Amino acid sequence: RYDSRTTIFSPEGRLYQVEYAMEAIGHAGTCLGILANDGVLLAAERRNIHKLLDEVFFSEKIYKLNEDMACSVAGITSDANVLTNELRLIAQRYLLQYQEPIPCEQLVTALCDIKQAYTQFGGKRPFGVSLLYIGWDKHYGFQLYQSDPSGNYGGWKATCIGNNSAAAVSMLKQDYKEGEMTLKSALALAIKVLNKTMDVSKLSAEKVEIATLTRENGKTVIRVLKQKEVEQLIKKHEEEEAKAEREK
Amino acid sequence: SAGFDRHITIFSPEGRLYQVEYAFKAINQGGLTSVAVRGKDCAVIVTQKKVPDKLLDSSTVTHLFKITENIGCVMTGMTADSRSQVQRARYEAANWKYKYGYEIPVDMLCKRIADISQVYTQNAEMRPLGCCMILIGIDEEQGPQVYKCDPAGYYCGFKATAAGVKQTESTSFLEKKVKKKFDWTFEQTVETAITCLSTVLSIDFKPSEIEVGVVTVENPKFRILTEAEIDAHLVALAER
Amino acid sequence: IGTGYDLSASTFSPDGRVFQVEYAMKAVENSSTAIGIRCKDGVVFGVEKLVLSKLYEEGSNKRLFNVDRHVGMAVAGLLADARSLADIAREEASNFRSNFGYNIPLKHLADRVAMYVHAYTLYSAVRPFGCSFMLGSYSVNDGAQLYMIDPSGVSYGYWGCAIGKARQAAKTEIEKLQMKEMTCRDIVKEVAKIIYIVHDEVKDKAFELELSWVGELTNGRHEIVPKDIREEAEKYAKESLK
Amino acid sequence: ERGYSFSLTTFSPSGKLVQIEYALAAVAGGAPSVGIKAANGVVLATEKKQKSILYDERSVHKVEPITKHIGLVYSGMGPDYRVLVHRARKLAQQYYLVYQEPIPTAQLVQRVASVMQEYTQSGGVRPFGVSLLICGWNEGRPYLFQSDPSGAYFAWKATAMGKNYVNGKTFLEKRYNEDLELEDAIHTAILTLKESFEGQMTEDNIEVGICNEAGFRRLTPTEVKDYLAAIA
Amino acid sequence: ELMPGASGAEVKGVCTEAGMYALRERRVHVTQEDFEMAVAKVMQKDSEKNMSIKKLWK
Amino acid sequence: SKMNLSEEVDLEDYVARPDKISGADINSICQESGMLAVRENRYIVLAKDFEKAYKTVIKKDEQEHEFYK
Repeated sequence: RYDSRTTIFSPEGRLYQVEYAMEAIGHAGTCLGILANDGVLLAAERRNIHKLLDEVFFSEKIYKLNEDMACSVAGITSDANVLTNELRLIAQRYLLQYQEPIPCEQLVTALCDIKQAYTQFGGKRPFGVSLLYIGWDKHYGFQLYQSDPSGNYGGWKATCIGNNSAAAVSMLKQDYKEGEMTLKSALALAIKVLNKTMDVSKLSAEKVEIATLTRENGKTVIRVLKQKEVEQLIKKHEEEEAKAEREK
Repeated sequence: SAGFDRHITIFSPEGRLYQVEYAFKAINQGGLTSVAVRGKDCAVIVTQKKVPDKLLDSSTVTHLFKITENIGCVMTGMTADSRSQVQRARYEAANWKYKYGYEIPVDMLCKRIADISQVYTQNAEMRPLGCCMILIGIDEEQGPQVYKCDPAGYYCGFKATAAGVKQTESTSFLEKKVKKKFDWTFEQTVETAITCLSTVLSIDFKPSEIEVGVVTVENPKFRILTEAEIDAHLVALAER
Repeated sequence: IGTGYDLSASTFSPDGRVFQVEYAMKAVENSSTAIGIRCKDGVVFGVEKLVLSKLYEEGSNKRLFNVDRHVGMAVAGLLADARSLADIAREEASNFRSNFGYNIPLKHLADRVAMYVHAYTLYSAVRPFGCSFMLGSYSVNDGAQLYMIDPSGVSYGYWGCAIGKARQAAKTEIEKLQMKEMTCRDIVKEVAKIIYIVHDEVKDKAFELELSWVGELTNGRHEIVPKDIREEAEKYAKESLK
Repeated sequence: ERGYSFSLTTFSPSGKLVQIEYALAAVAGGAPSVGIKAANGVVLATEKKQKSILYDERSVHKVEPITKHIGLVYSGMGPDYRVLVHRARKLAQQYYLVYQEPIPTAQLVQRVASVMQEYTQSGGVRPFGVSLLICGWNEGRPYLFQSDPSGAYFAWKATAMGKNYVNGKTFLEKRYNEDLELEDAIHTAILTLKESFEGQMTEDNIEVGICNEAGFRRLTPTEVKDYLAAIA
Repeated sequence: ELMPGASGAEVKGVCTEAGMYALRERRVHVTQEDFEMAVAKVMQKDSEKNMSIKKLWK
Repeated sequence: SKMNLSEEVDLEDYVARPDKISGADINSICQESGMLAVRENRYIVLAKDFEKAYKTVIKKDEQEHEFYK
């Protein structure tokens, strides 16, 4: 059949290796990002915390790339690390060449060009990694982009990739009020999405990984939600859910 | 299950590299057998000699070689692979002498040649040189060393080792000898090695079918046991 | 039968043997028979060259090369492989002369060429040299040596050996010949008669006999047997074969 | 599913590369090894059991130091572990040369994981059949990491891979506590070795190494024998 | 809530196993703990024991 | 139980040895013990033939090349 090296074309025109790289992301941890009026956030699931992981870390799924850049990863760990290192490399190369933080579109296109080159030629397996870039620029303010192992990308305001990503994005689009969400509403929506999309009746703060990017006073600050902060957020959501169910 | 034994670089299910074990069997394919024994201050290697006809020059059919002036070597398996391996070992030893200014220890030489073999077994561009290796020598503050290298890149130190078709039986006999916890003087080391070969082959060999090489602290030079000395040793053993 | 493992020279077999090398062995065994004998003060060579058609000139496909001024070259197997091997051996000898400043010992030359032919055995993108060749030389301060190197890459020293379809027969016929004493004069006749008996006339006829030697009789220089010595050797072969 | 278990550059239609999983299976068949992170330091242990006591146990070591404060232990192939040791030493020395500062264990783990994954990039080269355990102490904190043939690297409070790794992990999670002390950490590691050791660990049958504020040091056979006598 | 993604047959099996936990102690009533252990027993499934395999994906 | 008396052999220690052996292997160990006792013509098993039977049954011979571990 036509399931050999990626540089092959099915008679119907499909790139089967690229398609398998697509469908492989469904095995990765669920991560989503939402665009709010005055902030952006990345919510990711810690699928593997058994009992004895040191948690010596800043974020596993979320990776900071530049003083204005942050992204979440979903795919094979090796390709994840390679893509993140290349992201840092290209961002700093743009900063050196132009003395300006790299735009989100430009960096995303650079990474996607690399990924396409990894499926265009050479007999090399495509990067089985899908990304969710978060950042700010003077060109378009706050932007969210969802990458793709095929080398495609798209500008989104709400997107979930990983396991159960289809249902998560479906309910998210069913429950997204564009242009009228602050950071708090976006955080609550992300918590509700993670509740509905993960296989736990009461998800813990350990399984949740949230990082928020916000531009304030001339500079953009990227911070991951501390343990106390994320615990307070999830408890606020569970009391909101309790209020909703008792009212019903 | 099977079908993964075609390429050296292919991992089979349950993580088994077949081609490496196939090379290990190619080692026994040589049809010969060798043993090495180490004493308190001596290390003796002795290998069997098969001569199909007097037509061969017996002086050039040696199976044990000299890596450096004080490091000896003996091998079994595919003889062309063995000669390539000793050429590589000599290259490595002299290059080490150049770069670091002192003679290559046996452990480091075995480590480097095993690294070479591992690199060969890691990429599918080579046949992994299916011949075993045994080195002997003397190092200060440590004494004699006996070191064995295999196509897999695995190297280890041996108080006494073996190679060839009779690997298992020779190792069992050497186990039986070593568990008695005896000092192993030079003459008795040579005697134990010769008895190991004779019992594992059950031939009671004539003295002309064996070559022996020893290294001692008083004679660090890798001396190949000439015909007169092997005759003395093994006839004395027969009478003793 | 080894199917699935003999398609490349870098793949072993369950028995632990590279079948490409054994197939090169078989190719050599299915070729013409060449013998060589090392006398007291030199070595001599003999080849059973089959003239496949009378149209070929005498001396066509010269199978007795001369690697160096003092080094003989007797081959068997594939003539193209043999010529390539002779060329690389000549290059090796020339490099040894250029770097070390003196004639290459036969044992060292045999070691280097065996290393090369082995290097052509353990790859997958190349194929082992399907020819077995002989090496002979005579040095006043070293002596006379003879070496047989086969596609396996092994280089053993033989008193006097043969390669070809008449391997075993020439082994038996050369065993009864006592070898160590005489010089080239009393060994060329023997080589001629051995080659003339091992050759089969009923099948695979029309062969011609060619000899070469190196020694102090030619000042340690490898060259073809002179015409007079060649014809007297042929006459001895005819009278001995009766 | 068979046609996709033969190359490292082809995705299986359902999941991912199968050769990586096969290398991991090779890792799982190696000699058992455990590593435990105590409050003040880290300890890692492995068994050196091999037949034919003719073998010189002092000749090779399964526990080697990368620098003055980093040690590593494998579970799988020997020669691949040796190559990994050489590569890790080279990376650590390069980092030292450029930064003039001892290499933090996290950066070493990232670099060595990249090195292992670079052997998974293309076909014709096989992934290392070795999983590493990295122990280190810096910034007043003991670190323990595991490096994988796939290039994935993750931290570990206390783990045990190799042969019988599942039972070792169950024992460790039933025994390990965050407030553990270094000596009790070594005791727990030795017991984890013991429960599946099959043959009454001697002073040389097992090899252990410790790391703390005073750097990484492989324990001498005398201290191993003393700890074994204390555990009994 | 303790049975995420459990088919109806598994729910019936949970009821049956809680009843059996009651039976083993020779009682007739069923307590919440019985249902909890029944859920644990019925929905018990083999996970990926090797953490290294499980950590292939991010 | 149906076996003859074992003359005070460390059955509890034999149990205590950590070995991944099934009940079929234990039955085999006892069966081998009986065979050895018959072969050497003594009806009362002791530690020698029981131990030989134990080694025979649970041999678990590997010989695996060292580079694997």
